[PDB]
Amino acid sequence: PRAPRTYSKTYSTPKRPYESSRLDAELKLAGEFGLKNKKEIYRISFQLSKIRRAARDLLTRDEKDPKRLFEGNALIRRLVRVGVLSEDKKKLDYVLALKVEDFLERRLQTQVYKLGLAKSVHHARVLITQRHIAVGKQIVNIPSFMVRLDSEKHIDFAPTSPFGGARPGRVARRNAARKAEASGE
Amino acid sequence: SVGFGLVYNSVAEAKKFEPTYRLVRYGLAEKVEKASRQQRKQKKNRDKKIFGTGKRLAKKVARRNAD
Amino acid sequence: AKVHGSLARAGKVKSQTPKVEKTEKPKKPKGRAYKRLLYTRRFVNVTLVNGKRRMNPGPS
Amino acid sequence: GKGKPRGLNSARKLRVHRRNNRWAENNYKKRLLGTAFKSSPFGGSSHAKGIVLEKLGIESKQPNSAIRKCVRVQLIKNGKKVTAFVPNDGCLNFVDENDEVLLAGFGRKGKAKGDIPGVRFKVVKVSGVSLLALWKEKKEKPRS
RNA sequence: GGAUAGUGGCCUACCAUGGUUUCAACGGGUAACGGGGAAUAAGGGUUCGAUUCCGGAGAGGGAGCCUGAGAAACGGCUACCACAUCCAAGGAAGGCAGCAGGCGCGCAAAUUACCCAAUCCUAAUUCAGGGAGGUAGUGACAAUAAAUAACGAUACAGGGCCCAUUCGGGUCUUGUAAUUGGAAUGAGUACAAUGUAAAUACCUUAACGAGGAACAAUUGGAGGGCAAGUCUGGUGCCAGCAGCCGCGGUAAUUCCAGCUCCAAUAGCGUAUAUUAAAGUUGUUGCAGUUAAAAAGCUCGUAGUUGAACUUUGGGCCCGGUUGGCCG
RNA sequence: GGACUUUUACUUUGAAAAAAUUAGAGUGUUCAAAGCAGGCGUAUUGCUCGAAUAUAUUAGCAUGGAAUAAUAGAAUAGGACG
RNA sequence: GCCCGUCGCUAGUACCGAUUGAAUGGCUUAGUGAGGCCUCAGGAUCUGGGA
Ligand SMILES: [Mg+2]
Ligand SMILES: [Mg+2]
Ligand SMILES: [Mg+2]
Ligand SMILES: [Mg+2]
Ligand SMILES: [Mg+2]
Ligand SMILES: [Mg+2]
Ligand SMILES: [Mg+2]
Ligand SMILES: [Mg+2]
Ligand SMILES: [Mg+2]
Ligand SMILES: [Mg+2]
Ligand SMILES: [Mg+2]
Ligand SMILES: [Mg+2]
Ligand SMILES: [Mg+2]
Ligand SMILES: [Mg+2]
Ligand SMILES: [Mg+2]
Ligand SMILES: [Mg+2]
Ligand SMILES: [Mg+2]
Ligand SMILES: [Mg+2]
Ligand SMILES: [Mg+2]
Ligand SMILES: [Mg+2]
Ligand SMILES: [Mg+2]
Ligand SMILES: [Mg+2]
Ligand SMILES: [Mg+2]
Ligand SMILES: [Mg+2]
Ligand SMILES: [Mg+2]
Ligand SMILES: [Mg+2]
Ligand SMILES: [Mg+2]
Ligand SMILES: [Mg+2]
Ligand SMILES: [Mg+2]
Ligand SMILES: [Mg+2]
Ligand SMILES: [Mg+2]
Ligand SMILES: [Mg+2]
Ligand SMILES: [Mg+2]
Ligand SMILES: [Mg+2]
Ligand SMILES: [Mg+2]
Ligand SMILES: [Mg+2]
Ligand SMILES: [Mg+2]
Ligand SMILES: [Mg+2]
Repeated sequence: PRAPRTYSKTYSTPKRPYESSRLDAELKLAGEFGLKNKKEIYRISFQLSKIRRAARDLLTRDEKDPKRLFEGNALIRRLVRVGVLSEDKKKLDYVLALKVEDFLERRLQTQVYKLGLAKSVHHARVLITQRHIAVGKQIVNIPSFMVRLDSEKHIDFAPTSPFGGARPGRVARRNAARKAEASGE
Repeated sequence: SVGFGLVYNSVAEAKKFEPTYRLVRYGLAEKVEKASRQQRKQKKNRDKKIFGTGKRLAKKVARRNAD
Repeated sequence: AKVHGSLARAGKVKSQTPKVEKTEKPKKPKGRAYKRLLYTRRFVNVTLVNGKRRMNPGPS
Repeated sequence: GKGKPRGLNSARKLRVHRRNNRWAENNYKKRLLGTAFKSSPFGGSSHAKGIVLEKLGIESKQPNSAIRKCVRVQLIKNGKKVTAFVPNDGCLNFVDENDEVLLAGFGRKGKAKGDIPGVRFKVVKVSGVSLLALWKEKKEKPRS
């Protein structure tokens, strides 16, 4: 006797299992944004998919219909918010266009690399999952953080770890305990 | 770290209005620990088998030890 | 048709292929790093284009 | 317009005809006749566990020549006797009679496999332990 | 009239001959509790719903009833039927479809643990009780996030590019490398505080904690469908594979392995069921000369269906909501 | 308040309408599945936005419409108005 | 070349079938009929017609 704790799934598999061309095109995405799963691509293309459905569905009602204006604006502004949608094409026939890489371009993974600070999509991963870098003073260790435009300015290493100062940390602090122990006393 | 706090108008009104495990955590209340929650139930259940006081049923069994 | 055929030979060819043990090799990176290895194998530096392109050739 | 009444009130007829003709559908008919539950060696269920009566040597169908190694199993919930195939080289050495195997379908919806005539099932586990394991050597057959 | 809390064939007397049905009554089946809902995504549909909420029904099977505002109550009683325990053989006692736990059944499902701290319920009641309920254990049911690595130097090799009368390497890096280089981090271990009813975990965080011998990713597949070899060894229509087509009888692209290679990846195969594909159930939307399919023929009830025609045209006023050109 | 009214189908808007589910708004649970939170300062004595919306059909209700399709009317005048 | 049926082998499935065959479950005639409830009586005892 409780409230059903609700869930739902966040990805979708391709209809055809072995399409050599979709396969190449898929890996290349991972190679480019440092993913580990086709799922990480499956995930997004699914997000993308429904967004389009929302957008299609809205586009069949008449221009300046109440739901359309409310739900339309809401969709667009949220997309802009994370910097997927262009300021100009801010009217949802380009949310209808859109595509996967427009989404990929906003993962913390990708931002933490884009303005240097990593110099490799993979080094970008490792840094993020290893508690370095943050948004505010709030540390973020999830590569798919979807950097929300007005947070892009505040992506630095965190006040902890090295890099953002305040200790080298044990593996160096080990070697520094091997210099004044061997050579000194 | 975000948490919650209260502050009472006196210790008398704290000691009456607070949870009784909280007055424990601090020191202004003894944990008076008891028989296991299920040991206790069995106390109540064993007691149900007896009508009245009890000790009067000791002496009638103090005759049993003859026959 | 026939159902009470010989059984003597059950297990024949597995039990008579000479053993050869696996060879010890560099461990392959797991996760992301493998997808990376594939990307650079498949698409970055490429390899050959004899006629078109191959993936598990031996002696060609 | 051929056939189907196009009237606006002809719903009933149009419904009924469908009910009628669903019966010409193999699966629908099976579903409602409860063919699963009624005939069919398994309950209608996915697997069934039974006991080994005799090890058989079924000669394959042409154009293949072979001896196919099977087991007569007497299902436990049923007494129904069934002949099941024993996948992969050897493996028939893992069974023995009176042993307790666990049978499953052949993924052909009823209907026997390839060149094995009559066998509609395969062994999956003996003595509670899985053929596959025993084959690879990830596991050893129990005491008795 | 009686009975009921009360209407009523509810029951009884008297009287009558009615009630339902191809617009499917009545009977049979249901591996049937109904609903909110669930799964599948062009749409129309198809299939499912024991099961977190609502309703109903039950407490081994039937019936009976006491108490009471409320039960035809079962953690109430009475009887019979079926089970079944204790005994000094005279008798007495029992009802887990509550919580756990055992047997059985089977393809199939967890602890004989803690607490009333929360949620709330009950009583004479702030206090007691609450296997309601919360806490933990067992737990790859499902669902979410996503570690197994990251970066320089060097050894040639390039591909660049300026020059090329010709050595070439030198800058900008593409990277294959059997010596190298210091960095980073939690998996874990663990002072401590936090957490909690008390604990465990999580979040924090001192001390520890990564170089291949790990802290070492799997699960299927590599003839076609279908992404990946015509490598090497083995067998020789045997052993086996093969959803389907097909492979195997001595150079096996298919079996048994080695190497290498693919696909998905903390998950991947398999069996069964269902859904999409299926316009192969066809209202949308099927097919019937010869592929499956027009009753030998006409009549004909139900059923579906069913020609055209009856206030149209013109005139006047009122005030709205978008949009233009100005603001 | 009296006195009377041919029957229907269709369609429009609307009431009455559980929650979770679903669709969907707002909110950076570090992300996310979720959750219904939360956000601001004088962070020494409080300030404040929320907790929408939609779907919810077959039947019953309530209202607008009068095309399409039915029904009924006056022929032995037992017609209609006074 | 194709190809039809009897006849013969192995294996599997369903049918028919003496046994007025068997088993389970649901109703149900007739007979017997527990028990509580209602009711006519009863009156161990125990009071002021009642218990
Ligand atoms: Mg107690
Ligand atoms: Mg008491
Ligand atoms: Mg037929
Ligand atoms: Mg046999
Ligand atoms: Mg049984
Ligand atoms: Mg009457
Ligand atoms: Mg009659
Ligand atoms: Mg019918
Ligand atoms: Mg049932
Ligand atoms: Mg239900
Ligand atoms: Mg149902
Ligand atoms: Mg059931
Ligand atoms: Mg009941
Ligand atoms: Mg029972
Ligand atoms: Mg009976
Ligand atoms: Mg009862
Ligand atoms: Mg009970
Ligand atoms: Mg009860
Ligand atoms: Mg005795
Ligand atoms: Mg129980
Ligand atoms: Mg299970
Ligand atoms: Mg209490
Ligand atoms: Mg008191
Ligand atoms: Mg409990
Ligand atoms: Mg590992
Ligand atoms: Mg290591
Ligand atoms: Mg291929
Ligand atoms: Mg060879
Ligand atoms: Mg070979
Ligand atoms: Mg091979
Ligand atoms: Mg899959
Ligand atoms: Mg239609
Ligand atoms: Mg067809
Ligand atoms: Mg024909
Ligand atoms: Mg004809
Ligand atoms: Mg007409
Ligand atoms: Mg409506
Ligand atoms: Mg709502």
